[PDB]
Amino acid sequence: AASTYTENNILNALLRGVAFPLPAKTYVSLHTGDPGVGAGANEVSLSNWPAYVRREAEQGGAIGSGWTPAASGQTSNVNQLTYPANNGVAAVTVTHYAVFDAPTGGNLLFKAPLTVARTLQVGDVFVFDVGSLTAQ
Amino acid sequence: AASTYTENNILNALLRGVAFPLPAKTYVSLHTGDPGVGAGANEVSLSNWPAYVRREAEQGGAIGSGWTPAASGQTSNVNQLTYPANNGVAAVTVTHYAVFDAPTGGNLLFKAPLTVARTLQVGDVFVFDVGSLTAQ
Amino acid sequence: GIVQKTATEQLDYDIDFARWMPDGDVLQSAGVVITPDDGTLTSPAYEIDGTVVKVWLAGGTAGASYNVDVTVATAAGRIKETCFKTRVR
Amino acid sequence: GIVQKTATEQLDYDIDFARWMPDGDVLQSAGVVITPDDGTLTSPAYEIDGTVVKVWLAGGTAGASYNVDVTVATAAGRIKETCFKTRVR
Amino acid sequence: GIVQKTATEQLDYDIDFARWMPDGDVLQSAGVVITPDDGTLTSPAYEIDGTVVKVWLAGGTAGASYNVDVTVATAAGRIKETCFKTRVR
Amino acid sequence: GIVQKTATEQLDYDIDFARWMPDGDVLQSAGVVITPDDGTLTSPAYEIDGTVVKVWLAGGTAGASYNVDVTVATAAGRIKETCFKTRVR
Repeated sequence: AASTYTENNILNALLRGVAFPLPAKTYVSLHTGDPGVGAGANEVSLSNWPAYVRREAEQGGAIGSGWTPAASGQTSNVNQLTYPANNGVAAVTVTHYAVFDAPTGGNLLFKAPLTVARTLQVGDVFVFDVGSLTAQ
Repeated sequence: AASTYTENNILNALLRGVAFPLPAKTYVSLHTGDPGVGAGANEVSLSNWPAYVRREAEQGGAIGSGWTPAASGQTSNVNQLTYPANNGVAAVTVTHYAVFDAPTGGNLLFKAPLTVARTLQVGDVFVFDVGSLTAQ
Repeated sequence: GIVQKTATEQLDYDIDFARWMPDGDVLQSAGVVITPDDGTLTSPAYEIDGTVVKVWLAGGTAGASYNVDVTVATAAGRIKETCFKTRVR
Repeated sequence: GIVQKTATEQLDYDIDFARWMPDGDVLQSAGVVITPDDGTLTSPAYEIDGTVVKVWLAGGTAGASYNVDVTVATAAGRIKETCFKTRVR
Repeated sequence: GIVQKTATEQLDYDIDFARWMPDGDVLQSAGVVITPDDGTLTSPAYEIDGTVVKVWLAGGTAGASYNVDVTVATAAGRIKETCFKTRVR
Repeated sequence: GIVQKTATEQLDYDIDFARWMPDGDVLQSAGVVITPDDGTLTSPAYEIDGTVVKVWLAGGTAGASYNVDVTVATAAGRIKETCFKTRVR
């Protein structure tokens, strides 16, 4: 349930001593299909959401406001996430969310399934309520 | 099969943006029982094995040579690990090994039980050959 | 392969590899793995002495056919396996 | 691995472990459990002397063949159990 | 024309040229080819010592009969080919 | 007047003329012609030493039995030919 980039880098940092690349900002994103595990996702939903900017977590803070600090692991979204509303075309089915380092591409930190598959109609906001998207 | 230390550090590094510690050197040890998986462990075999010095990984290389470059995970002990011969007194039973940053104390990176429960007789080597201690 | 009998006990059950050793091979590391692995029938430890691997078995269930195989390594690189079946009473 | 006959009498009922003993180990502990859980065929006490477990049987009512199994601990860590059936006359 | 048995292990499996070796010449070169090189049955290493070619075998799974071929040179130039099958358990 | 087996290897393939030699004549010249005119089973060179014609065979493709005949000249003027069939493995 972790990416090949992140698992490679965790192993290198823990064992080799390679300095760990750090995400300057964490971006959460949705994909209609299951993201690969590799760089990029399969697939991002565009041309169906003209307003689908990957909504940044930690809207206010520059760094360290994304998640509660891990105690015995585990984190939670300190900030609510409110995605831009669906613009039109037809209803778009969302099943998987992926954490992204960059607004486009730039590696894929976490790939995890949603507990329930929410399908979005013509005009919906699709907010992440505070307390979801925990990571171990 | 990961300690609280490594989980908190990596979760912080991947999500919050906190800097990630770089262990100077990697040390392997033995444990008669399972490690407590938290900071520290219970317990190292000492005073029954007077020679128990944690054989430093990559005895020749400075850093980055102890463990093979991870590829889609996977790590392996590059340098053969040979332990000092048992001095005497009582035989010691070894099932759990722990990865340690420092020769003593200094956190616990991995805690993984050996696939087979093994004991050390009066005189024995208990070698860790190349390609052992594989971790993803 | 041999046939073995136990009910609730642990014993030595030595297994011999000496006949195979050509010259000066030192049996080291080595691991024993069971197929019906979890719980049930567990090896508390094994000893090495004189190329004779002694694998202790804690004890199986009511009357099931449990088999376990011992894998032994050598600093020469040679590996060898022998699987002996233990019929718990 | 044999059978005993008694009616109400008390007997020594020795068990010898010279056949099984690997090398000079000193027998310790030792214990016996009775299949009739009735409390019939109580075993008063056992004496462990010279690798011979002297397990006494007080005796039991009726004609049911009572079964008692003897478990022994050894210094090296080997534990073995032997079960033999005693028939009360 | 010989058959070998392996399951998952690395094994010695040496071959001698005492009978065939014509007269007082010394072996050089030597090589290993395995038909299912595609399959996990790789050849780890090959060694020569005193007119005996030491060929290690990595091994593979299933019941397929893998083919390993050894080709050896000679000082005078005679080239001898020997092929034998290793049947994996 | 015999048969040879080879696959791709180079062999000495000696031929002895002690049986036929009338009296102490010194063999000279000597030559070999191959039935496959393909150029397959080329013969690199032949050495004439002590009434033994050492004719080498590089080897041939496939499984067709290639035939080569050896012709020899002698000092007295006697010429004899011997043909033997070599089977490529």
